[PDB]
Amino acid sequence: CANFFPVPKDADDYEAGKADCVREKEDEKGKYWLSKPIFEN
Amino acid sequence: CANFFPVPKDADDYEAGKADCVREKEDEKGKYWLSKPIFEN
Amino acid sequence: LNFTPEDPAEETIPADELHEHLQKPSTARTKRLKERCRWKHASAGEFIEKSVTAGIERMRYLTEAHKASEGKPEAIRRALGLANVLNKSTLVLQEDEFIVGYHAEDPNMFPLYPELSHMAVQDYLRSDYSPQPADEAAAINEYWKPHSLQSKCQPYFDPADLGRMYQVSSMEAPSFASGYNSIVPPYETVLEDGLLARIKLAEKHIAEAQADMSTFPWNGTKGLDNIAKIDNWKAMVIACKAVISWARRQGRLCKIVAENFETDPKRQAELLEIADICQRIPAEPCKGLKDAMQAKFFTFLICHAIERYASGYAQKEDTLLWPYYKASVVDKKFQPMSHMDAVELVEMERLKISEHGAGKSRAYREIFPGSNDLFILTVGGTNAKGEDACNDMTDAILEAAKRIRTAEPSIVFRYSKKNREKTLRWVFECIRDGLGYPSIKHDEIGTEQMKEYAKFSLNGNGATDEEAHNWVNVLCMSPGIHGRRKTQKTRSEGGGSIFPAKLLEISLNDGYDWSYADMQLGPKTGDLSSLKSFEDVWEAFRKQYQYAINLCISTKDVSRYFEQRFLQMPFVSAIDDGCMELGMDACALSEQPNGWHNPITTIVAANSLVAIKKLVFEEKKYTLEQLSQALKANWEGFEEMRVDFKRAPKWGNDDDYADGIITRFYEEIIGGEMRKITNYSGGPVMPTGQAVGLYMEVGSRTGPTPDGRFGGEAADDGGISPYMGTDKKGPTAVLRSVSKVQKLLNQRLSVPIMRSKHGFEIWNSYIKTWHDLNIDHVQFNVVSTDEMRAAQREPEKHHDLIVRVSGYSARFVDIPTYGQNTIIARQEQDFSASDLEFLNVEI
Amino acid sequence: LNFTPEDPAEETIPADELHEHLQKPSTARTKRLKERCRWKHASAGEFIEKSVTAGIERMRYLTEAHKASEGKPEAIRRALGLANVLNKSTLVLQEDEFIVGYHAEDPNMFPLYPELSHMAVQDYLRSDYSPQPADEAAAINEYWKPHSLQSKCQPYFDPADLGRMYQVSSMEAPSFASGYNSIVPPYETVLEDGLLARIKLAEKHIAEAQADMSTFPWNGTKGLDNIAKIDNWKAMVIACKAVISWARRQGRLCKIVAENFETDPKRQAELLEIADICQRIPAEPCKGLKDAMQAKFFTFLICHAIERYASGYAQKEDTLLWPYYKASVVDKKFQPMSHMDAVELVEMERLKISEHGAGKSRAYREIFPGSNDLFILTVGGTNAKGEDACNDMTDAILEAAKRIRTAEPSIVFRYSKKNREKTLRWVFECIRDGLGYPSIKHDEIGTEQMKEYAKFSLNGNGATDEEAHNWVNVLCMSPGIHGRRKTQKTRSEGGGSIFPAKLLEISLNDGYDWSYADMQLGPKTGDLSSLKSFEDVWEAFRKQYQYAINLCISTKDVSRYFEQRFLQMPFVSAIDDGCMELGMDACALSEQPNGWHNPITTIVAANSLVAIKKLVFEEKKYTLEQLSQALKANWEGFEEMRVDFKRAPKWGNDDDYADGIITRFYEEIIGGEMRKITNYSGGPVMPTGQAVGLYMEVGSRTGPTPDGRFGGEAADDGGISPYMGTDKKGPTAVLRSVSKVQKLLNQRLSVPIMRSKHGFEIWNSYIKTWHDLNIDHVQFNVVSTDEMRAAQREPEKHHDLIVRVSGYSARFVDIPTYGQNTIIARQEQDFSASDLEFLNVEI
Ligand SMILES: [Cl-]
Ligand SMILES: [Cl-]
Repeated sequence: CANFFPVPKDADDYEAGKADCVREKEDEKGKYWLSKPIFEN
Repeated sequence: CANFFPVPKDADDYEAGKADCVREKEDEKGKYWLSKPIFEN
Repeated sequence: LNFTPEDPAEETIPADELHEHLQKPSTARTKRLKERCRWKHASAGEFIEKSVTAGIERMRYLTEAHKASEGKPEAIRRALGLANVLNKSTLVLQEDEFIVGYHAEDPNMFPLYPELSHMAVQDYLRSDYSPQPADEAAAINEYWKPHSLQSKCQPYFDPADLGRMYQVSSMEAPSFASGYNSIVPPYETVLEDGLLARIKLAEKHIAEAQADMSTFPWNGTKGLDNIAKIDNWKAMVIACKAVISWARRQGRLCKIVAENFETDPKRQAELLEIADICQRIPAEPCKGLKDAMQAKFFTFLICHAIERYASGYAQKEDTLLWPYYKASVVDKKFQPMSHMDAVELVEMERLKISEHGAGKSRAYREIFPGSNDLFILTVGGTNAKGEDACNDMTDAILEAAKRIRTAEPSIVFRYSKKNREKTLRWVFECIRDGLGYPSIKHDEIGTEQMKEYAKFSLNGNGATDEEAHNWVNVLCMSPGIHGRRKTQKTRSEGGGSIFPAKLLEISLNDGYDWSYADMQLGPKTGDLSSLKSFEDVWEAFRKQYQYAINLCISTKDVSRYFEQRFLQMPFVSAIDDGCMELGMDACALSEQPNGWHNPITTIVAANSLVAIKKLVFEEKKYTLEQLSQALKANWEGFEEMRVDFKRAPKWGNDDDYADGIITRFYEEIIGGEMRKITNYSGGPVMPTGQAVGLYMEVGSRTGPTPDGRFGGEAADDGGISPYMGTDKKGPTAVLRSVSKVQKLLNQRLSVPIMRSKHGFEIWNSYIKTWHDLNIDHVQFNVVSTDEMRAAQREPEKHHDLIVRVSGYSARFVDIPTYGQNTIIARQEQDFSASDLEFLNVEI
Repeated sequence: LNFTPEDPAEETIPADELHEHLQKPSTARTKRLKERCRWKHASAGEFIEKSVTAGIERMRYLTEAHKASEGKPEAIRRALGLANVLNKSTLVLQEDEFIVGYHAEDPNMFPLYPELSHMAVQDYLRSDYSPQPADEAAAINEYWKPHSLQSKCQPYFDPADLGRMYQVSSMEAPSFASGYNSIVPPYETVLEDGLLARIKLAEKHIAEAQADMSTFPWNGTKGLDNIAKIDNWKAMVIACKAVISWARRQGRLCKIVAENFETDPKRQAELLEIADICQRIPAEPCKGLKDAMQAKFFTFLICHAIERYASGYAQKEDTLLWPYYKASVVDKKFQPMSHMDAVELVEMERLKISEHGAGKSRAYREIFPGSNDLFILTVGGTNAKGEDACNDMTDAILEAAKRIRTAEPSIVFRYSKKNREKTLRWVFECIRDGLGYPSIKHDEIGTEQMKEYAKFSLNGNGATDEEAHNWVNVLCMSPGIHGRRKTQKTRSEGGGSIFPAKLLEISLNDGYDWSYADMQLGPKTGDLSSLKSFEDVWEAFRKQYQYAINLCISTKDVSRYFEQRFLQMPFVSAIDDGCMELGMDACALSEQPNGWHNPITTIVAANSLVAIKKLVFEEKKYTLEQLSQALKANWEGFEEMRVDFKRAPKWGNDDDYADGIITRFYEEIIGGEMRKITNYSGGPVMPTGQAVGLYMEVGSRTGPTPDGRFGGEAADDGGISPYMGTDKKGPTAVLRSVSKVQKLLNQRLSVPIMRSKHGFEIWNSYIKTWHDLNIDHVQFNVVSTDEMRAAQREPEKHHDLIVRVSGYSARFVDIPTYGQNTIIARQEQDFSASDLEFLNVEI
């Protein structure tokens, strides 16, 4: 479920090799998404 | 040269198993003594 | 004359399940959102939802930043702490959400606060909800221990005294020990100016301060003042820049999901709208209602959860959001909406709050069973010119409450006779549905209390006469200025409780609490034999009260001392015009004093003293030894004695002998000795006649009293409300009793007359009379006993039944059986023809 | 009339080795102690003794304590830091020593200070004297870096400005960057009261403060003031308790060695006496001279080495030790001694100081070649009633100096006409032996400067008219109050240098220093073409001076800001009556202002301006471009031009055109613009006409000037002393020149007339005249050129030859050849019959 999304170079939080790890999850309540900042593994 | 001297129980700095390691040394200038606090090796 | 339901559909609906057919979500989306709502409320020391547990990301990133920020100014370290948390935190986006954002790495979680109370975090570590990994969290809590607010305040108090406060019997535990807190966020600054503007202001101030320090000739007696200012302004910039980036990273998540995950083209376009909102807001000024609601929620997250924990939801929401409601709904200049669109939006807000997991301690989850946290917003009231403040945004707020039917957030309505009828009807709709809110506060009374406190301003910049109208409930009971400036920033300023009933009990035992703590709770004021006259028991209680109240206020001021020095809040400081102008921390600058403290179970100790003076010292029927023996026996023997003490003249019976003592008891001891204390803000500490659910716990913490109570029999109905089953002259007499105190009212109304078409007129007539009697507060309970009993038998069929407990509302089925039976037992009051004439009704 | 040596034994002693037969130790013990003295002086960036290197125990134990004291109040953390150092430090006892104690783990070592300057410790890490193990020390320096005083002051200054100060050309580097410091320890409190008494005082104050905080009713606007006080008093207790334990553990070492190691029964009994002294002192009040001398040394170690580095030895030793000299020698009440016993004791003190390894930076070892550190004590002067303060303790101090002949410590004698002749003769004995000390300060001038500063006291508790007589030299040049209170606690208050010669040089190059730093040293005040009139070069220098002096004082006040907040000195605070009474830190409380700063090479820039006005703007002989070309060519060409600029009217020639400009230059720019600045203590910053050896270095750091100087030709003889080889009207004319400045004098006297029986009368006559001319300072050099030349050829035969360099004395053979030739080149002045009439002599 781990999907890497490179942070745009014009973003306020942009750093070298930085990316958003967006993972889709779903429990008994409903579906949601989690975005965690990661640096090129 | 390492000589252990147990710190008296009435001393301000007295702690359990505390002692003064008094060693005599002498260089080209003259003789002197060094007192280092040690805790039962 | 006939009490038929105004809606003919309710004629066939069984009375034991009336409130299961009242909810009516404006859209299908909010209907889904309530069904799948991630509730965070708890009961019997256990969360209702199974997935609720503590997070660790905040603890981790705050610890990392603190280690790395060693040596730097504390204000900047705190800004870097917030920055690191915001930058590295996992962000959450759920389905059907329009108002987005969260304060933890997981939507089922809640962050913790090791920088506040070591004990609080320790208790979660020893629970089923400990942050994971448990070992890392334990390492984090140990690292923060010497840096915690708790560890910094404790050395300046006798450990014996702190132990007495930690018992929570005569005194509430200090806020530095519990971590409990409140705040009134300057939302107005964020929405109007945006964060980029605040950064530019701070940066300009820094350049001016630096220019001054390099200005010839140098003056060491003045020039060094720029250091604290530059540090504060630099921290504001760091904090603001982090929030903007954090909000925009939240928006980027919406864009990503809409482009890579979401399959519904409707939702995709919606997520793109939300992405554009998060991108501009709160960096730029709000232009529409959607922007405003998102800014307000973002700001709420920082001020109440992320930067620091702060219980509450204090705000003047209608007045605050109105310019953006107007731009969107009325003028349709930006983000064109209908009134129903605004109703849906507020519905979604109530749900986000319902999903807001509070990282509060366990001890403050027991006093409020069946609830998540105390979220109280304020609407209505008057503007600067004393004119009506009610508008269509007010109605939208109230309609959304009635529709979605969530126990939280609760609402406070400031009632003035200037208030238009159309809004008042919406207020009635929520009450007639038994929501327990909006509770009603006296507008003029609160406004005057803002003017009084304004006089004690240290910098002479208290609230003006116009600004005094801009007040809200800080939490459950106390008023406080809202706006861009002079707002309360900490619970250290105002809040906390003291219990005269406990002070009186130990006054008859040489300061020793035998009933609860089984220890020395107060000073050795003397034994029973030393006490030879009634003047001695009046001075015995005095010294007990003086000693107790002194600790209550000193501990808050000491906390305030270290809060501004090590727990700086650069974000809150950045959105305050005062702090931004003077380059000071929110906790340091205190322009508008608001030092309150809550005397709970005051009437209980008041009535008891009357029975003591007459039966022991005047008539000499019983000695103090026999009375003490009767108490320590919990009225096992002395039954004729117990009914005799209850028979003694009480409060609210128009008894000259009784009322003459209580009056002298409130103005001299309870309020007099308490006014003598000056707090951090240079203002006096004035009492608050109210009870924030403490009476249920404290009542079980207080022993038997000479008012007729047994051991643990809880309690006083409210902070000034009459004892249960003592009001025997009708609901109008209850109005007569409360109005006597001039130097919180719980009431239960009958369901049939309220669900009828004549309901509003009768209710409105009561409110108008209530306002004329100068009563400060009043809340209403509209629910039949049969429905509550049916909820006890078949809880799975009564999930939407909401009742009013104390200062908050909760789902009846999420309340323990012991707690349920307490609320049920209260008698439903009816209005006679004599009562209607007293209210000056007109049908 | 005949200049034969007063001692017939000197008739046969070769003149090129006279000073090799002058030393005469009072006992065999002190003779051995000088021979085996562990000298700590250095030359050419290298220590003279081979075993001299840095220790690590202080760095280690201070780091350990700091990590463990996290969260605690900084004052207490600093006390715990000192405590950990004292408790765990290896103590040193040497043979023949009576005055015992040391500030490192090894008698050949010196501690370092990572809590001060990161750069300073870094330089030792990159040296042959790095603390061992080098990796641990590197780890320690890295840990302390963000906590260092240097790192806390730097962010509040433009990095460009700091770089200009770090060049040390126009401005001296700030003290937070170098770690350099000075202090005047309240020795009087320790000797009179003892440390146990100070602890009892602090403990009592704490109990009173705690009682106040629990006193009903509480006042948050006042009660929180007790927090800082309690923290300070608690730190005083921790610090004092540590010093007592440290001194008693030192005594235990003496007892152990006397019982297990020492074989000589004489020494054994002596070590037992020392053991008894260290046991009682400084815990108890001093009762005898031996106690006093030991207390003073202990106190010196803490205040100048262990608690913090502080260059200097400021004290009024004769007045300070007199009550204990009297009890021992005169009255023989306790520790009965002869006068010679006191002489031997002071001899031993001078030797302990000679063995005191200073953990000062390398940069401050170059400015004073051949020296360990600047140790300057003060004797003589007047008491509170203006009467003579000289006594037999004064003479004992002076005799011990003459006997033992150590370059350190140097002595300052406050001269008044009230001073008895017997003491003055002892002063002459040290001078006639060419020691270079005692230097002579004007008693009344210094006393008046204490009265003036007293007016600016922030708490209105400056030195009284009686207390103004109680002053000493802080370091080399400046006066300062001594006693139990109001003493200077930091160099941040007063000290530092500025160099007008460099300011003028860059004034003719648009603020660019081309000669030394090769960079922009000052503001772009304008080029040579913009400067069209003499009024423009006067304003160009003004802006250069204003900008420079502003940085000099602001950096000290900023340092002061963080010194009291993170570098608290609880021990110094404990022995100060002011700090103990008010519960404040030594750096925080500043009752007696003393803001000085040193204008060095002032006359050089003064004379240059006269040559500019007349030759360029008045006569138009040369343009500013040609003069600038002549300077940048280092007078390679324009030889007729160079001798013409030197020919221009100079200072000290009674020239109306010249003196009229210098007068306006000193009162308006140098002293005027500088007085405009107010420092931390609320007093003005007033100049000090002196030169603390900087002229030798700065002279090599300043380029060619229109006064006739070539590039690097160093320098001004003193701070106000005439240029070398310019005084051509005798020694009396030098007295005429210095006395002109009312809004340091170096002099060389002839050996034969001074070693004769007529020496004292001639010298005394000079001093009496010097005092009447209101000259602030004067020092004398009595040494023949032949002996210095012989010391250059055969250094191993001239070890005891001592000469006066600048503000200190040093062994001639321990001075580099380049430095030696500079001192030798100075012409020996002789007195004519006309000079004797001017001095009003009487033979
Ligand atoms: Cl409240
Ligand atoms: Cl000085």
